[PDB]
Amino acid sequence: LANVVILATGGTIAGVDKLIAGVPELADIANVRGEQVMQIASESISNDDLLKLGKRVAELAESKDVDGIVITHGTDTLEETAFFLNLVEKTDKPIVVVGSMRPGTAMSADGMLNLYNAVAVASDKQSRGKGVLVTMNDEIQSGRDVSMAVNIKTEAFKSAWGPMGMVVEGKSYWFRLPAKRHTVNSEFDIKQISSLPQVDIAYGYGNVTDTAYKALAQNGAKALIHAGTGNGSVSSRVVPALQELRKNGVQIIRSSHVNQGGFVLRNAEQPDDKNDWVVAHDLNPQKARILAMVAMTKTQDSKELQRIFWEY
Amino acid sequence: KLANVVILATGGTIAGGVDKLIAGVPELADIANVRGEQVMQIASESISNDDLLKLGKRVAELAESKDVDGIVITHGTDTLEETAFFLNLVEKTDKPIVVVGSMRPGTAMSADGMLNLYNAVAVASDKQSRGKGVLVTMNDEIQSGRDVSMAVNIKTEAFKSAWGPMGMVVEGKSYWFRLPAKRHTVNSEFDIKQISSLPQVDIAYGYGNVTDTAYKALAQNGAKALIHAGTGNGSVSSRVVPALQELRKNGVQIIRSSHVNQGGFVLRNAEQPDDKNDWVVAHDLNPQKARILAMVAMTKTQDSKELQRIFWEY
Amino acid sequence: KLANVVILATGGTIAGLGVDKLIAGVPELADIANVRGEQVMQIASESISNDDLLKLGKRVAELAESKDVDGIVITHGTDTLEETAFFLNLVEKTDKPIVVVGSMRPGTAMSADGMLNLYNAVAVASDKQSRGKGVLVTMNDEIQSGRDVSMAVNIKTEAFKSAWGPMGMVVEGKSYWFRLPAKRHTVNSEFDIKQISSLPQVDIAYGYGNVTDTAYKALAQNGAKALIHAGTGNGSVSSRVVPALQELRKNGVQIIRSSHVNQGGFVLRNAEQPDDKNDWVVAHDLNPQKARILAMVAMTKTQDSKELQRIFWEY
Amino acid sequence: LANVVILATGGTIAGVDKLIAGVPELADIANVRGEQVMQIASESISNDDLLKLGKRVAELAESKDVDGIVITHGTDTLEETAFFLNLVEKTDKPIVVVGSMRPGTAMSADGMLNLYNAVAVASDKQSRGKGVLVTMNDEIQSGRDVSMAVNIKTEAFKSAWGPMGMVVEGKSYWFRLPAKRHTVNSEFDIKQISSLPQVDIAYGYGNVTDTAYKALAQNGAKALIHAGTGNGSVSSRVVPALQELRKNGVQIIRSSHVNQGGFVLRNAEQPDDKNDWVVAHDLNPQKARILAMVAMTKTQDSKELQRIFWEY
Ligand SMILES: N[C@H](CCC(=O)O)C(=O)O
Ligand SMILES: N[C@H](CCC(=O)O)C(=O)O
Ligand SMILES: N[C@H](CCC(=O)O)C(=O)O
Ligand SMILES: N[C@H](CCC(=O)O)C(=O)O
Repeated sequence: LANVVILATGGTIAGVDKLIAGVPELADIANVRGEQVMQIASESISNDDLLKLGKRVAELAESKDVDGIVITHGTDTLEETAFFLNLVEKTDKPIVVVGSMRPGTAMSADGMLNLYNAVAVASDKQSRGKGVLVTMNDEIQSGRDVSMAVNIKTEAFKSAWGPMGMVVEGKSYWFRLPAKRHTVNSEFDIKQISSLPQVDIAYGYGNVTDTAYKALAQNGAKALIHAGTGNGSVSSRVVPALQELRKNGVQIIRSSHVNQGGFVLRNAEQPDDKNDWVVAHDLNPQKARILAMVAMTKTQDSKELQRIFWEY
Repeated sequence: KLANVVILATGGTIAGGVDKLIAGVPELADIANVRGEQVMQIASESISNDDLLKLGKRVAELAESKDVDGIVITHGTDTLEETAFFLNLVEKTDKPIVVVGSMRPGTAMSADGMLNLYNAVAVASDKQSRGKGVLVTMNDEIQSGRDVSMAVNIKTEAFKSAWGPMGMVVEGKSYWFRLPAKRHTVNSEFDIKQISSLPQVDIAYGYGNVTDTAYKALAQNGAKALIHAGTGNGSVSSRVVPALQELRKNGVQIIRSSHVNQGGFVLRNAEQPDDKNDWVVAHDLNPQKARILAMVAMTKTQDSKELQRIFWEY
Repeated sequence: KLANVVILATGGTIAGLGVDKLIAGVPELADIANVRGEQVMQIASESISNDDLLKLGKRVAELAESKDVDGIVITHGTDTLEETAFFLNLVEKTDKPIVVVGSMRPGTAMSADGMLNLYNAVAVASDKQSRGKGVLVTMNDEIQSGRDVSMAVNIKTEAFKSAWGPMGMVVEGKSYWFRLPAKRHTVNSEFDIKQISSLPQVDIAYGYGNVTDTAYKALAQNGAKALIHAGTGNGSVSSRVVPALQELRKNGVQIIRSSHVNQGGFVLRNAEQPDDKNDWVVAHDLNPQKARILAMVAMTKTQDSKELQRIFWEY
Repeated sequence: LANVVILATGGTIAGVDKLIAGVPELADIANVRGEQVMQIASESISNDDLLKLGKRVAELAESKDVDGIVITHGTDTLEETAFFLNLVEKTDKPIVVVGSMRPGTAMSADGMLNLYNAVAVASDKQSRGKGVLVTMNDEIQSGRDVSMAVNIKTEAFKSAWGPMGMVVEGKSYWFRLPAKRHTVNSEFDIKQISSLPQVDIAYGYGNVTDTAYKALAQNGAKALIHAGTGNGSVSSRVVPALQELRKNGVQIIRSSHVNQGGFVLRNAEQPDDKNDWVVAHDLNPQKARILAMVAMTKTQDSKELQRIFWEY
């Protein structure tokens, strides 16, 4: 039986010793122990909190008493945390992040079976080397590109590229493998990362002005994620500010709020080569912010950052 | 005999000269009597509130003409969904209004704009379109202009609703499967005739480690309402809540939307105490649609309870 | 003052148990309705008969005619829930709410879906916004039309989908509507369970590579009055099958072209087959099992293929 | 430039030299020649057509001067041909199957760009080793589990497990890899198959009887795909007939007409171990028919068939 550690951080899914005893079936599939890393509403997570989790995961992944890791998380920023760990945890021990749409007290609460599934997946040989996984709604989803896409409903977490597998009666069924760099094959490592650069997001829409972009740069943004309309499109009213910001050294990364499929193509809506800007590829704005913040611990070259947005 | 449809051109990839747009689809003559006006020529990502008003006012003039049976607007994809929702709210006409764009220019291999334009004119000329509110006719679908959104990049199936298409248009014929449930057009309390300016409304994104910086800056630079594009069920970071309380007391409306746009909606009092803070939830409306509804609504009211009702009815 | 809701139990994984145990399992039902139960049958829905549908339809009609009933819930196996819901949508001439509900997991399983699905079914059945909307299905916090919801995803609780989207959602017992039905149903239907004592025999044959006329001929030989063709693509028919279907039509068997292309679009008349020349019918957007229900009900009234096609275009 | 061969089989997309003439941009990206292998409406395809195509593909894959192959195909059984090839073609040269939803004479016809993208993917080194691919609507879809899911519209082809990539301006962007056995790692080879076993499909629905199942076996079926309700469920009126056919040597494979996601679970709805039946896992009835025909060229052991249905 695999040794699995549950790291509790908070969220609608939640005292971690109670949490575990509340699912006695876990003892059947793994030797489980729990730790409370933090106790937060995930919409209120800070970069300090994400680093603390990254570090504690890394200490446990190096432990020989540890075969797999489950992180219980609020839904709101689950996808951010999952992508972060996918970039910085250089381990091929399974890492699973899991949450719930309903509290354990509610009628037909989803957390119990989610937590069982997460433990089952974290204890499975098939999970090794696959990168960070999310196990809600009987699905095995990639930590890279899974997002909270539907509110209220238990099927909240979706990817444009589909689920990789399913978990049913504690067994894993795989249909797809990841194509993007992660974990063991990442050039980033939480062991060398003690801090993260400031990165912020501004939204594009009808009649948008340069105000948010300038303010976020004035208050410390080292990169801005542009959550554009369409294919990362930028208002003629905002282009001149982004050019001035890039000249002051702020990276300009074009994402979009067009999140169900496709990607943002370099040089299509804007002259990225000429302006020395970066396209976020298929990554939504929150995900683009996590990859930018991790990438900028290593490089400030816009051409290297574009390679990173195309490989991870 | 044939319906009189006017095509109002605003720009976009579908035109990437209204007379050549129309010459480029000879078959339009089989299905309608068509004429074109260039209202403007823009990239829709650059659209302004003055452009919306100008368009809205032109549409209303044509809707009031006995020589106009239906109206097609050709438009860039990027903010098409915003224009369509705006018109659905302010045009008090049962006459069809159809908004249409394309994902490829007319010169591209397998360009989508010719059939999209034929289908928009067919829908604008069809009796079944009357009273339905504003429609968008891309990818053979009849989508509601209220809740269709550009949800897929690059592909021709770019426009999707959480509540499904209402119908399809094939070989110029409309096939209906659903009807609108929300207030629109003829049953709207809003009227472009009585709107001479729109209040400034801005949007700020919610994410891990977000600060109150954009919220304050946008308010300092004139926003009368802020659309919070929150994580999850419109959730607000405990770091930002005090700023949004101070802004609401300063008179700025706080509307909780989300970046969780494929289905569900934001529930009042669930993630934040809205009643206690005098905030509004945007229900199912994504941030850019919540901005349009806030802007139109605040031409008539600043009562947060009336705003909430309006977000539950439109 | 609470609404009177009756639960008609028929079996399924939601009861994996008497109706009295289903009601006892959700003690919060007492807060939103005066609930009563009746065990109509205890079956696996994959095993349902036409006699079971008729029986359930007549129980629904008597309860809908009762001044002491405000709404009706049917608990049902998932497998043919979509078939029961569409059948009731065609033959029940009541504006009273009729809700069909099931579960993917039994009540003793971890994170079982049944309790909340049954709470929400009763909530919707009790709500005045549900009146006049036709038969509803309330799973996964959704209000789905009984006309065109189908079991589309195995295992997961989001099993039930419509090509035309959910019509609303049910959250904390409250109903939130975003679309209305367009097609004819219930109070504006030309069909009535009160005038139906038997259902014509209707069967389904599948289209695929190398398919032959075998299944079509055997089903007609063993009494089918109509064959639903589950075609490839736009209800396409193999050149190896067309001759047999011409002969079956010539001999009185209606030929209805549906498809196994079930996530969107519909089957277009005269596009893949000359339906006018052949006197055949297209099933529009209806999947094969739904088309069989509509065909069955329609042929209680007409054997005229142009009336059948009008029906497939209006319901 | 890669040498790509286009094999025309018919369909709405379409003689092959006018097909190629129709897309003059093709010469820019590969050296293309056509052959007309057949001219059929794909709804009327036979087992002999599949074998003739599969053999012609295998000869071209062996040739030194062929870098990749495109098949132009009617949409109706495109998903059956694509899967068949994925199972029997032992090459890691790209094979791409492509059709169109509208004829080339129609307003906004999809066939020109679909044919361009197919040739582009067929000429890309990224396509080697990936299995058979389908390239419509700008997507790279797996031949294994892509299915005609939407009528009329150009987004007709979908997979429960999502697109593996996209093709844009002739360039391939990958996000997922296949997990199931295909082409070079398949235990099947078209070189050894002279004719396929007869396999038929019967539909499950309310008030279904054993008639179709009986008539198909009486007329030569060696396996029956049951297109069940739900999780491959079987009516109590049908089970006895299927026990009797299994006893007389006919394989019984439980598929479903629940085709948007999930799969059919062994022993859940029916006692497959006791009955010596097989479940089709996630494969839809027409795909499970292809796999049953191929598997049965090799084995008649139901435990080996179940293994095959779990690995392919
Ligand atoms: N406050 C939200 C609760 C959402 C959830 O976990 O369902 C969080 O921790 O993200
Ligand atoms: N610049 C974009 C082009 C997008 C399009 O129309 O496809 C616009 O006008 O919205
Ligand atoms: N035997 C199946 C059980 C499936 C379920 O209800 O989830 C039926 O009754 O339809
Ligand atoms: N009869 C169909 C035509 C449909 C199409 O290819 O779009 C075929 O050859 O499969």
